[PDB]
Amino acid sequence: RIEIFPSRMAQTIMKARLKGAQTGRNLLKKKSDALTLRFRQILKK
Amino acid sequence: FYRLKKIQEKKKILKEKS
Amino acid sequence: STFGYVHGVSGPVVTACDMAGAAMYELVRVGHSELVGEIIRLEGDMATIQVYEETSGVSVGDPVLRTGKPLSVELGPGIMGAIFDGIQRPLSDISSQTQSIYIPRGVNVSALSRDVKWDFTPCKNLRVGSHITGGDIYGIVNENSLIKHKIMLPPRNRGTVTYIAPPGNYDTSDVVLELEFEGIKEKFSMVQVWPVRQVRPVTEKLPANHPLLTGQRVLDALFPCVQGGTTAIPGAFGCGKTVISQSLSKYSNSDVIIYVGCGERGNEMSEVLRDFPELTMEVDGKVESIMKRTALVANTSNMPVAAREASIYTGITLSEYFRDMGYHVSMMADSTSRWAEALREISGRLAEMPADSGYPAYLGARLASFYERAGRVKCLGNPEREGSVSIVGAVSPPGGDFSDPVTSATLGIVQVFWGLDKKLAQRKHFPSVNWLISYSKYMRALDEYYDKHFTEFVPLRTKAKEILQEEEDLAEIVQLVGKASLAETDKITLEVAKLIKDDFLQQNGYTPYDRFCPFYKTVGMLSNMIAFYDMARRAVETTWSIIREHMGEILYKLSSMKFKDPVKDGEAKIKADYAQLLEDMQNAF
Amino acid sequence: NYLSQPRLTYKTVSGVNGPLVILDHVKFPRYAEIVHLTLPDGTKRSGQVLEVSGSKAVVQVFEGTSGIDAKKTSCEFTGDILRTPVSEDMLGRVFNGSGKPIDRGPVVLAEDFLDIMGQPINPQCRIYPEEMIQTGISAIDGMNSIARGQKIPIFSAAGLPHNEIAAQICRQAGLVKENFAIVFAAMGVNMETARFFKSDFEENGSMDNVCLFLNLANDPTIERIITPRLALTTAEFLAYQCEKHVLVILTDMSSYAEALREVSAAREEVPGRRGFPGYMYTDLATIYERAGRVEGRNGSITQIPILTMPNDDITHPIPDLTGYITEGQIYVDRQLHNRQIYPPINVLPSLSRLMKSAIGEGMTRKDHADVSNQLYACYAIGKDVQAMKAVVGEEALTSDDLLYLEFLQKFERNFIAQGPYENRTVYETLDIGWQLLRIFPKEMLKRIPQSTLSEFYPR
Amino acid sequence: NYLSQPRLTYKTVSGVNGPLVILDHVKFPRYAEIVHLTLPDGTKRSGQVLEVSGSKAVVQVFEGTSGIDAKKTSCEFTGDILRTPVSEDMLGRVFNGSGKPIDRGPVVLAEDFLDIMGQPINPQCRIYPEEMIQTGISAIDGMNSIARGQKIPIFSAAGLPHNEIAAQICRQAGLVKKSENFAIVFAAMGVNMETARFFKSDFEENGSMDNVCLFLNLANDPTIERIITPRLALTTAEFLAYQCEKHVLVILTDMSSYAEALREVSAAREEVPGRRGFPGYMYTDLATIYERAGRVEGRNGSITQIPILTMPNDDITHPIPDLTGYITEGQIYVDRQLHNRQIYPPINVLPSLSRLMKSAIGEGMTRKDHADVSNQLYACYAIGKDVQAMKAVVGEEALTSDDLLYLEFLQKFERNFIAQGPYENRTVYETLDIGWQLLRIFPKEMLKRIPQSTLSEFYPR
Amino acid sequence: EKKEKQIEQQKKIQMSNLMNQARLKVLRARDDLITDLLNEAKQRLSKVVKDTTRYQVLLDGLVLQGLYQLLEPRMIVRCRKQDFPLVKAAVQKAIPVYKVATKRDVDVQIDQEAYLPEEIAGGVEIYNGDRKIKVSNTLESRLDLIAQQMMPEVRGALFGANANRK
Repeated sequence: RIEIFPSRMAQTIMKARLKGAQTGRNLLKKKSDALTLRFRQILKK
Repeated sequence: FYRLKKIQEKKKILKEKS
Repeated sequence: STFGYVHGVSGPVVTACDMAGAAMYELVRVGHSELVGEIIRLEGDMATIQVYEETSGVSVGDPVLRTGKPLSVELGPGIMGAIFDGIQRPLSDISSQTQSIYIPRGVNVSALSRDVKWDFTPCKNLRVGSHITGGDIYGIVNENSLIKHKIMLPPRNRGTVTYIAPPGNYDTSDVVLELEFEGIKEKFSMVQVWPVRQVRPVTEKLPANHPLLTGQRVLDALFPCVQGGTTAIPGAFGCGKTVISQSLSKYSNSDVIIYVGCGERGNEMSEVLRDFPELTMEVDGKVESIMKRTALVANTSNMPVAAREASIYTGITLSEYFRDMGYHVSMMADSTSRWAEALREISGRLAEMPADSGYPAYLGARLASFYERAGRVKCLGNPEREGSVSIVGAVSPPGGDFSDPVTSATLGIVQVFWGLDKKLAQRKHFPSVNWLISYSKYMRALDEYYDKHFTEFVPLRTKAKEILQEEEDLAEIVQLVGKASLAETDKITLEVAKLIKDDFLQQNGYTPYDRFCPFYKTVGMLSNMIAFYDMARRAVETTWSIIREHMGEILYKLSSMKFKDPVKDGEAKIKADYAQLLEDMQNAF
Repeated sequence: NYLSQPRLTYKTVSGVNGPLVILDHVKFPRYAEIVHLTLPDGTKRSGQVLEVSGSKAVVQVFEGTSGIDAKKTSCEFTGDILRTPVSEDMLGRVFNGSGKPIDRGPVVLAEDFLDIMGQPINPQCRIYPEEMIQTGISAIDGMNSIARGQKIPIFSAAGLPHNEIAAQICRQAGLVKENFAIVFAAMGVNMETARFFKSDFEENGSMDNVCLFLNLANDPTIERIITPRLALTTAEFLAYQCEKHVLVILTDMSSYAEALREVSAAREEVPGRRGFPGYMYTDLATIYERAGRVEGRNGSITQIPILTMPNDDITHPIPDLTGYITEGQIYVDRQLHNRQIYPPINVLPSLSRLMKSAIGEGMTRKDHADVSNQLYACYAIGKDVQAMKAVVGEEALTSDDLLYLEFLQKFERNFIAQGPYENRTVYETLDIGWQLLRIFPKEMLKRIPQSTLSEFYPR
Repeated sequence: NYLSQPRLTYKTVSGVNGPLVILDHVKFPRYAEIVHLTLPDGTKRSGQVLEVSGSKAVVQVFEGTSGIDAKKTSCEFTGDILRTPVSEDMLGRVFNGSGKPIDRGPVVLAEDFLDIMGQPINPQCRIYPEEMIQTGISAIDGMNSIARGQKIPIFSAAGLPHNEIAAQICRQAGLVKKSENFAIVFAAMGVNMETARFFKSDFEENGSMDNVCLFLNLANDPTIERIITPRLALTTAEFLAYQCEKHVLVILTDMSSYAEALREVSAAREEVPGRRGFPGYMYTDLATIYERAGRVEGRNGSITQIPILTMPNDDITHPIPDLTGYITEGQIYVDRQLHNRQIYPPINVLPSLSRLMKSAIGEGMTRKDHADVSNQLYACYAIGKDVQAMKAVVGEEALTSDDLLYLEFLQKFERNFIAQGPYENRTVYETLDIGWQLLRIFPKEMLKRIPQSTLSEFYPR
Repeated sequence: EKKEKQIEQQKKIQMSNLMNQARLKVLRARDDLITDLLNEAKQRLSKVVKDTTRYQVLLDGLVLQGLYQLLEPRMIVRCRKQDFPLVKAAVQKAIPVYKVATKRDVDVQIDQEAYLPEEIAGGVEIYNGDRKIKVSNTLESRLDLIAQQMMPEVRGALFGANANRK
C-alpha cells in the first residue's frame, strides 16, 4: 500500500510523517507503561 | 543519464564530420 | 614499435597515439615520470589510457612505454611480512629507498627486491632431462622458520630440464631453470608474473570437509566455517571486527594469513599496520611473530581508485599462489563495501549505465568471480598436494540495514554469515556474534568429519539451537504476562539458556586461559550443559524450586568450566568426566 | 546445401572498447554471423556479429576482449550463423556453458546442426497441454497442478531451498494414475550448486538421460546468453524430432538477465526498469515460448525455470516479466522457511493457468476443481485474520476466525509440509485436503456447491 | 631544478564557449599549466589548461571570459604547474583563494615552491594519533574530544551558527597545558561578504593572529578558485606540519560549497553528472583533501582537520555528508532544536560521536576521570531526555523523586555545560569540573559508568 | 540406518559411475573410428597431389576459388615450394577468366620469400595486397570444411541410423 507520488519533496514529507509515527510509538508506549504500572499496583492493593 | 549520454554521443558525431 | 606518444590528456584519460601493437587492459608507463596507466579503448592506431596517478604536467609528445602485460603480480620469495598496496608496490621498501613520508607517484620499485639472497634447494630426483609440466614443485626456499617457499613451474609453459641450479644462495634475478621446448630453450628466475584477473589453473575442485577452528566458541560450534569456504561479517565501527580478524590470524589452523585492507580509512589502516607486526604466534617451540606467515595489502582512500579496485584481485592471487604450494590459506578482505565504491567510481568515470543504486551492471558478476576463487582444491603438479583458500569478506552497509545492492549480492553468494551485533557490544557480550540472524550452510559437509572424529556432537548442536530459539519466544511473554504463570517444563529451559549465554556463548578474549580453546573443550562444556538439560526434563515430569536452590554448587561447577588452563590438557577431560557424575548423583534427590 | 567456399581471415580490426570488436574492410558482412578470433598468444575466442554497416562489422567476443591486439589478432569469418551440433548421444553427458564436453569426453557426432535461436511454432498446429504431471508435492499437485507441456517458474530468493525442490520434482515426475529426458541448464551457479545437481542425478540412476549443461560463475557472462539457447535446441530436437517427453530446468534465470543487462549496458541500448534492456520481455519469451507440444508429434517439452527475485520483490523486473510470459508460477517463500517447512510454498501468489484442463473426472477425479478453490479461500481469509490477531489480540476475534487459526497451523504443517523424499499421489493429496476442510462446518464452505459436499464432507 | 627557457605568447585563439578558451598551434602543451590571458584593453587574467589534444590547448579562464576577442587577445604560457609559495611567514596573513594577499601586504618570500595537488602519504609511515587538541568548547572537549591527527566534520544546516563556532575553535585552540608549537590554517570557502568580514575582524582583532593562516574565498571570486583553495590550505599545512614540526589544526568551511564548485567545472568539461548532479569522482576528490591529515613516524608535527559542511534539507542521505562519513572519523551535530532554544553552541551530544576519543583522553593526556565523566554525562542526558517527555504526557506529580532529579539535571546541563557563550575559553580541566558539578547533584550508586577507583576522589568536593 | 543407507547410496553411485565410464568408453571408441577416417583421408589426398594431371586441374579452380572470393585489385599467391611451377601455370590460366566474370582486373604475384611448410599436403593460400585479408584454400583447410558439414552424413551412412526421427 503506497500513498502519493515521488517528487524529491514527498520524500521529505514522508520522512516527516514517519518521524511523527516513530515518536507516536514511544510517547504512547510509555503511557501504556504508566497505566499498566498503576494497574499492576492497584491489583496488589 | 541515458538522455544526456545520447546527446554527447550525437555531439561527437557532428564534430567528427565537421 | 616500442614507444607511443601522448597526443592529448584530458583528465585521468590519455589518448595515446603511435600505439599499433598494444592490447586491451595492458599496463603502460606514461610520461617522463612513468605514470602507470591501463589501456581501456583502442581506436585503430590510437589507444585511450586511463592513468592510475595524477596526470599533471604531462606533455603532448611524452613517451608512452608499453609493457605488454596486464595488471599482474610478482610471485616469489620476499612476500611474507611485506606490505603492498592494491597494485603491489612495497610500502615498507618505498620509505627506505626514498627516505620520504609520501608516495612519489613515479616510483617503479619492484615488489620483490632483487638484492636479498635466498637459499634455494632443488627437488631431489628432479634430474636433468626430466619432463616437467605446469604446477610441478620445482624447488624449496626456506623463507622463514615456518614458511617453506616452494618454487614451482608456471602453468603456462612446459618442457624438459636442461639446467638446474646447484643448492645455494641466489637472488630473484638469477637464472635457476632452463627448459627445452620444440623451438627455443626458455630460461626464467625464481619469480613468476601472473595476471590478477585470470584465475589460477588447477587440476580438479574438491568439496570442503575440514572445518576452520577459529578459536571462538560461538563460531566453532553453532555457525562453523570450513577451510575452502566463504564467510561474510558486518563491518561496522565497533562490534567485534578487529577482534575476530586478529583471532583468525592467531589461533586458526591455517598456514598463511593475508589481509586486504581495501580503501579503508586514514587512521583505521594505521591501527592495523602497527598492531599486526606486534602480534604473537604459538608454535610448538618458542613464541614467534605473526608476521612470518602474513602478507598485507594496505590501501587507504587517499590512494588511486584503480588500485582500490585491484586490491581485491591482488590479494586473491597471492592467496592462490600459496594455495598451489599445498598450504591452507585464509584471506580476510576488509572491506568489500569500500571495494564496491571503487567500482562505482570507475564505471562513473567511463559513463557506464547505473544498474542498481548507482553501482554498475557487473557488480554481482565481479563478486561472483571473486568468492568462487576460494575452495579446497587439489593443485596442479605431480607431487600431488592439496590446498585451500578461505575468504572472510567484511560488509559495511549503510545504517546497518542488510538490504543493499552490495550486501544482498554478497549474502546470496557466501555460505557463512557471522552476524556481529552493535547492541551486543553495548552490553559487553563478547564476542558479539548474534545467533538469530546468523547461519552456516556448511553443516552437511561438516557432518561427514564429525562422525569420523567427534561423533557425539551434531545432535548436541541441534538441541542447543532449539533452546536458544525457544528462549526468545518465551522472553516476549515474560513482560506481558509474568514468570508466575509459566509452566514447569518451560522455566527449566530458560535458566539453562541463561547458562549457555554466559558459559558457552560469552567468551573473554583477555582472560589467558580463553585465548585458544581447542575442540574438546567445546564438545566438553556442551555435553554437560545439555545432559543437565535432558536430565532436568524427566526430573520435572516425575519441583523446579527445590532444584534451583540445592544445585547452587553444581551449577557453580557448570559456570566455572571455562577456567581449564592450558597446563591442563588431558586432565581437563578427566574433570569433564567427573563433573558429569556429580550431576548424576543429585538427579534422584 | 553446404557452404564449400573457404572462409576469409581478417587482420583488420579498427576498434575495441568493452566487449565489442570493430572489424573494418569486411566484404559483405552478415548479421548474427559467428566468427573465430585468434589472439596474438594463440588462444581462440568465438564471437557473434551484432551490427554490420557497409564494410564494418561489430562483433562481440564471448570470453571478453582482455588482450585483443590491434595489429596481430586475426578474425576468421565462419560463413553461417551459430548452429550447435545436436544428436541423440547428446544425452547422458555433462557439457559446459559454451559447447564443449566436461567429463573427459568426445565432441558430439552431430546428427544435424540446429540453429540455437530456433524458430517460433505456428499457433495453428500447437496443441494445448491437457495431461497432468504428478510431481509428488501437495502444494504443486494439489493447488497449482502443472501439465505436460506447461511453462511454470519457481519464484525463489537467495538462501531458500529452490535447488532441493528442483531435484525433488525431477525424481518424482510422473503421469497421473517411458521416462522424462531431463535437460538441465545450470547458469551462474556456485560450485557446490553444480556438485549438488551432479551428485543427485548420479544418485537416482537417471544420468543415462540427463543432458546437464553447467555454466559456473567463473565462466564469462556473455556465454550465459547462449546457455539456455543451446539447452533448449537439444530439447527441441529430442521432443519434436526424436519423439520424447522432455523436462527442461533453467537455473538461475536471474543470472541470465543480469548477464543480459551487462551486454545491453555495454552496447548503450535503451534501458527499461532498473537498468534492464527494453527488449528483455522479448529475450525472455524466446526461451520461454519454446515449450509445449505440437499436433503431429507425440513428444512434448515442459519448462520449469528457477529464478531468485532480488530482495524478495515480486514486482522486480525479473519475476514480473517472467510472470507475463509463463502460465502461472510457484512461489517458495522465506517466512515459511524460517518455520522449517521443507517446501516453503506460499500458495497465495502461486498460480497454474493450465491447471483447469488438467483436473476433472477423466484426469484425476471429480472434487479436484472444488477442494483446491476452498483450501485457497480458507487460507486467504485466515491469513488476513492472522494480521488481525497480531494487532488487536489473540482472544477478541470472531468465533469463526478461531477455526481459521486452527486451519492455518494444520495447513502449513500437514498439507504442504511433506519431506524431501515423500511422493504423495494426487488422490492422497485430496484426501489430506478434505481432512483440513473437515474442521470447518458444512455451510461455511461457500466456494463448494451443495452437490459434492454430500459425497465428501461426511467421512 | 630551474627551468630557464623563455615563455611563448600565442595569439591563436580559435573558440570561446563558456569559461573555456580554445587555442591552436601550441608547441607541446602540458596538462595543468598556468597561462596568462592578456585582453585587448590590457587587463590580465590567469587560467589553467583544461584539456590538450595534439596542437589544441583548451584553457579555462579564472576571472571569466567576457571581452575576450578572437583576433587581439594574447595567451602567455607558463611552462610549469601551479605551485604554492610556502613559508613560515604565512602565519598572521590573510590570503585570498588563488594565492594573493588581502590585508594590503607583501608577496611571500617563499623558501620553497610546492605543488598544490601534493603526493599521497605512505600508509606504512603514518602513525596512530594519541594526544588531544583543546578547542575550548565543552560540547567538543568534554564529550566528543578530537585527537592529534583525527579528521572530524561538523554537520550543520543553513542559518545555524556553524561559522560562529568555526571562528571560535580557531580563536581559542591549543594543545593542552599538561602541567607548544601550534598553528591554524583556516580555509573560508564560498563565504558571503559579511562572513568574510566577520572572519578577519575576529582573528585579527582578537590576538590569535600569531598562528592563523586564514584563507578567504568569497562568492564573487571565481568558482575554479574554490577547488585550488583547500589544496592551497593543505599545502601550507603540510609545510608547517612535519616540515617545520608543529601541530596544525585545519578548518575547512564550507565543505558543502566546495562540491558545487566541483560540480561546475565538471560540466564545463562536458562530463555527464552522476548521482544528484554531483560527479562520480567526488569520493576520490574529497579523499585528496580529507586524507592529508594524521601524524607520521619520524616527525614531531601533526595535522588534524575539522571540515565544516552543511547538509541540504537536513538530509544525511545526500552525498556531501555521506561520502565524508565513509572517510572521516566521527561527526559533530549542530541542530536547529537547540538553536531555536537560544543555546550557543547548539551542539547535541546524543547523535554526535568521536571515533578516536578513546585514544585522545587518558591519564597523561588530560586526566584519569575523563573516560568516565563523559560516559556518565552521556548516560544521564539520554535518560534525562526520556523523562523530559513524561513530564508532558504523564504528569509532573506521577514522576518519582529520581526522575525529578534527571529533570533538574537536564535543565542545568543544557544551560551550564553546553551553553557557554562565544568568548568563554574553558580548558579541559574547567570542562570536567563543570561536568562533576552536574554529576554531584546525583547521589552515589546511580553513577554506574564510573568505577569506584576514581569516584572516591572526585565526587566529594 | 546410517550403516545401511550410506552403503546403499554409495553402491548406487558406484553402479551409476560404472555406466558413465561404459558410455564414455564406447563414445571415445567412436572418436578414433572417425579420427583415422580423417587421417586416412589425409593420406589419400596426398596421393592426388602425387599425380599431376588431376592435381593441376584441381589447382586451377582452387586458385580461382580464392581469387573470386577475395576480389581485390592486388592479390598475392603463396604456395608450396614443390608446386611453384605448377601454380605458375595455374595463376596464368586463372587470369583471363577473372576478366570474363568480373570486370576489374587483377594484379597477381607469387611470393618467393615465404612458402607453405613442407608438412602441408597441398593447396594454396592467397592474400591481398596489404597482407591483411587471407583466404586459406589448402588441402588441410578444404578437408576440414567438408568434414564439418558431413558429420551428419558420415555418421548415418557409416553407423546405424537412429530409429527415432521426426
